[PDB]
Amino acid sequence: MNLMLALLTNFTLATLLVIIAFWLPQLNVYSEKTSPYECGFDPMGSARLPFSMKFFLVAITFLLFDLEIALLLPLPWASQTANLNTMLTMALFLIILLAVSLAYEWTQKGLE
Amino acid sequence: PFFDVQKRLGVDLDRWMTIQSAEQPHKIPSRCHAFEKEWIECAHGIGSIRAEKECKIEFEDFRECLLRQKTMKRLHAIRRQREKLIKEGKYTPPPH
Amino acid sequence: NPIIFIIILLTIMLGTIIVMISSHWLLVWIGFEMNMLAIIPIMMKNHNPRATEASTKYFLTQSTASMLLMMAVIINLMFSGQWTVMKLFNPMASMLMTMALAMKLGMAPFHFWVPEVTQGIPLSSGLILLTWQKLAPMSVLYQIFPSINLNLILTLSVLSILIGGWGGLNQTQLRKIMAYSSIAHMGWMTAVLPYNPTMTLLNLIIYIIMTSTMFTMFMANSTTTTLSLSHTWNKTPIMTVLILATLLSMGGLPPLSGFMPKWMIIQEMTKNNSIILPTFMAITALLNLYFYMRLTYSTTLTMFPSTNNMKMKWQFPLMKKMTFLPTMVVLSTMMLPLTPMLSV
Amino acid sequence: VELPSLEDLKVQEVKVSSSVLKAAAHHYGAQCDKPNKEFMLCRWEEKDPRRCLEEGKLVNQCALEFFRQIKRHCAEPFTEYWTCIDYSGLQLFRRCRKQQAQFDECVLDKLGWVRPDLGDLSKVTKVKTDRPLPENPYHSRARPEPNPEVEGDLKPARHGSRLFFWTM
Amino acid sequence: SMVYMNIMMAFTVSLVGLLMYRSHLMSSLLCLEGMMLSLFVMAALTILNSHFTLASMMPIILLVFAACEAALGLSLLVMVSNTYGTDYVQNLNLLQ
Amino acid sequence: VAAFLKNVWAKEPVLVASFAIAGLAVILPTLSPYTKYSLMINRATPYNYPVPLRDDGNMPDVPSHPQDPQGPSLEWLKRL
Amino acid sequence: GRATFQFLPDEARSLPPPKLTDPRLAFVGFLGYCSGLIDNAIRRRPVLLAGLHRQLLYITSFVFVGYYLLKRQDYMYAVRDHDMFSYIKSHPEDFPEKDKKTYGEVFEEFHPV
Amino acid sequence: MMLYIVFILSVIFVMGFVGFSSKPSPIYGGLGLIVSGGVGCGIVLNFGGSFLGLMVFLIYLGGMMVVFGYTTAMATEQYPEIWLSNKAVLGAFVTGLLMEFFMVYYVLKDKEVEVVFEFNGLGDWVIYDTGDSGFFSEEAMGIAALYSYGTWLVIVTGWSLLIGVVVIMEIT
Repeated sequence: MNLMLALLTNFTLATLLVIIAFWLPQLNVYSEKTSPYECGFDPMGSARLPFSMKFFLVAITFLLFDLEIALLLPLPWASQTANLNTMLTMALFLIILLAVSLAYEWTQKGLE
Repeated sequence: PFFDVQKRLGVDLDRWMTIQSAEQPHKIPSRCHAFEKEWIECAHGIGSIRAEKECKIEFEDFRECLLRQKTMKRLHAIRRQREKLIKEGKYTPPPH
Repeated sequence: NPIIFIIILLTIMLGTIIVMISSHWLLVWIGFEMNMLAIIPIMMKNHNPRATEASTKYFLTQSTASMLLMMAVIINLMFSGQWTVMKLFNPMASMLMTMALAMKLGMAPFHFWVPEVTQGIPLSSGLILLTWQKLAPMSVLYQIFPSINLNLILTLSVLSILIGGWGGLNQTQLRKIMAYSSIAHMGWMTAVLPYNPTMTLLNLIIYIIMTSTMFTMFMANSTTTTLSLSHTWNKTPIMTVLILATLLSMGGLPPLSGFMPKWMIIQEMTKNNSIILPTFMAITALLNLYFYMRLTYSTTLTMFPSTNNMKMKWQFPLMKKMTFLPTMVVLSTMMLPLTPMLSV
Repeated sequence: VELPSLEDLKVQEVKVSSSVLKAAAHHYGAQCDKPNKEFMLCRWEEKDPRRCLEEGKLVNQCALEFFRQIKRHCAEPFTEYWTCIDYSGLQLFRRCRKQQAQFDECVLDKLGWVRPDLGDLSKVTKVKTDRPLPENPYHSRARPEPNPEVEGDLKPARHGSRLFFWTM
Repeated sequence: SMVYMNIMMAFTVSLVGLLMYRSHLMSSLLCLEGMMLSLFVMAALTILNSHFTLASMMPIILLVFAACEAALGLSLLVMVSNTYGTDYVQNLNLLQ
Repeated sequence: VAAFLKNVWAKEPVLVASFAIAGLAVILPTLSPYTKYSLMINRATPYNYPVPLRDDGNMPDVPSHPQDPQGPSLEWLKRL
Repeated sequence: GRATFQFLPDEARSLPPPKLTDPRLAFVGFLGYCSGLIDNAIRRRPVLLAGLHRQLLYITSFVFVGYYLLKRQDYMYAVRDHDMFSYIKSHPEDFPEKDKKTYGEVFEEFHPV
Repeated sequence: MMLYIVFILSVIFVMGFVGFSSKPSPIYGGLGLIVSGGVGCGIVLNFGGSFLGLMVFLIYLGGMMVVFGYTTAMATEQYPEIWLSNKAVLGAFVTGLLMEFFMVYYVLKDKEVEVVFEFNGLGDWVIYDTGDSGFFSEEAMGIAALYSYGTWLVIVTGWSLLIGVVVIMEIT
């Protein structure tokens, strides 16, 4: 019954050492000038987070290449099998079905 | 409308993965495999409108094979048959 | 762009075949899943900010209407485990079935799927493609048919024409006037479906024909009812006579062939000692005609062709399969002793 | 349901471990072949393992004598054979492949057995007509009766389409 | 058992008031992807104890569309913020 | 066209190496007789248990003793 | 009702067939004869006796298709009555023989004005 | 350690949804799913099928939950907040929180109360209910994933994804 006590040790040792660094030896009530400083090594950034198109298409493209490796995942389990002409010719289909989805998108990527 | 192309020309588009007792790739059946094969034997040429009120025996046990509804109730009531008499004797059985 | 416009358009009707060619609830899930995937580009083509704010009102309405269907499958997976498309073995499943699928065909509840999409899509050209999505779930209610509660399928259908009727007398935009009376013609066919589920398809094949020929007439310039005035004396006066004939046919008047369904569909609705049910609906589609009269009072009486602009040139659009539509959508009432023995 | 008594239980049970059972295990099944293969027909060909309790003891009683023979004749190479294979992890057969012939130096010769290399565990056999063939299976209750058919003769419409007026 | 009531109570993460409302539409598309795993799990508990041996390929295929579905829906939700910068479901222009 | 397989391999020899491995992979299972032994090995690996049969008239083959010369030829693997 | 997914099955051989000079087949294509005249009238022809090659092949279309359509219409009524008469032939308990009684038995209302 | 380790997981999973089903400011919405996705995988990693549970980390929690957080920066980038620090969040949190206990409260804590709420009891060890054991093939759940019989299945789902890119290769 240790799997599950193989990790709750590892996380309670993890959260131990962070509160004996963030808490305990810390408490900065003295001068501790938390004024307007601490702005990540800069000043006031009156602009918000702007949209960037070339950094959105990288999210979606990965997601559609990520799905059909899970279809491709039980290939070693598809070895010790029955009829295997089917098993070979269907396994080669998905990879080409992944490969064409490159070549259409490959004619327009952009500065990724 | 239900064209049923796959009855004309003999490919199985799906069909295999439809009922609980069809193929079993290395022949490991289900928990109620004995009642599927028995119940489908009932209504084959029957047109299913008289099957709802005639067969009615091979379907009901099969519903009760799968959920174990009254088997769990006959078991649960034995926890109230005894087990108010925890202190009134009859351990039954002694270990082991 | 041109070749990939076919492959998107080809797979729309390939999505709906698997809905019909199936013995398995998993495949009918895939069937009109990918239709909801392959309609979204056709909404877009010219990229106008109403269209993007219309397909997204289209989208999630057909995501949930998808999603409750898979909930209805997994309930009667637990009960007897058969996955053939047949009666659903559980009244808690079939109730969740029919009024989930009532969003894709949209009935009288699940309301504004129909006007809020079809209005203001700059692609008014077609959007005849909203006849497949009326055709896929009707092919699902042909099998599920002997397992319903008989009250819900009528209460969505008695409300259908009573509220699809009233909704459009307050309109000018003739896409909405086509979007309305498209719930009404979904009211006549599912009021009948428990009683002899064929002689439902008779109403549907008529409905594809008469609606498809309405949009092809509209593809000269026509946007609004005031624009429907200014083409009698300008474009072609034979267009005004044609646009009269189909509307008066689609109202159900017995010299034409939109009276072909009702005349036959009451032969089935009574013969089942149900008389107060058709007498309500038959008198209800009467103010479904006051769309069409008061629309025909625009174009066929020379109502103010002003702002002198001459079209001294000919017309070259593609009016494909138009010469044979108002010759089977008007003149067929004598020639159908049995259309309901071919389709049966 | 009805069950047999507390008697027809409590037989002489083989109390050995897992590796010493898997020690010989190969010479075992391929040379008894009368009580056990017929016991499969007593379980597969007819179900309900409450009827079939005789041959459950026929496979067990002969297995009691299989180990009783190997103790008297040759147990000195046997005990060291399942010693090394019990040095665990998956119980491989390629580790003690060297020491396998020192066990089988005389099992082919002293008491005279054979090595069933790969012909075992396949090749479906027959036994003999032993019990009466269990027809009328577990219930096999009723069919029930079907709907009778029509062949008749195909003559056309009686007076034509009979819909409202519609002569022809 | 009670392992099905929880979770059938957890199917009510649709709840339709919070399936399109209120604003920050990303909060509504959230429970559309989170309505899965109330179908992916509720199927997986039923195929697995009752040894069907074949229908357990269906929970694998249940993710593959709903991922591709929601990815499409997330493409358009950039397009509502590409024109504005804020999603804000109380945007409405095309009446009904 | 015979220069095209030498004047793109001076510019991008990256996808050329991919097609060279994409090809000569579909082609070979139609060629060597090592395949269909890949289905012959994979057929005679017993997972389940061999249930027996019954004598009734026939008696085709394979009596009660398994080590008799009774069954088919799967013993070419030990010689392999 | 068996032998599924045919346009018209094999067993429709013993039906008449519906031979020509029937007024429906004259009417099918008469509307097509009207339709080809419309086909000119849409486009500002301005003939109304235009190109005959467009004004022909409408006549050929409807008549061929409408003939090949009507072979199953007469089949479907022929298979309709064929199954009814068999169920009439079996089960005589659902089909009694009524008694023949003349007008010497009935005393009807009698309501004069 | 108890017999009730499955039932004690699922209540967390029910409370995982009520975390993000109300209105938490969509960066703590990620902290409603990853909590529930692991706890939900804690249920599925029983019963035998471990391959089917471990994929829910890789393809759902590994794939979609990055992109769902790779947005909420390029859009919806207003000044963030936390849930429960407002009045509209806490008013809906408690509403199902009682019924998350109240459904448990009388389903079986009474003896049998009375007819309708006692058909399904809590426990006991019949939750798994899989005895007896099996064979050395697989779990199984193991010999289930097939490039055998299903070919019409894969030829759609392969081809349905191939148009998935071409729909998104446009508008954006």
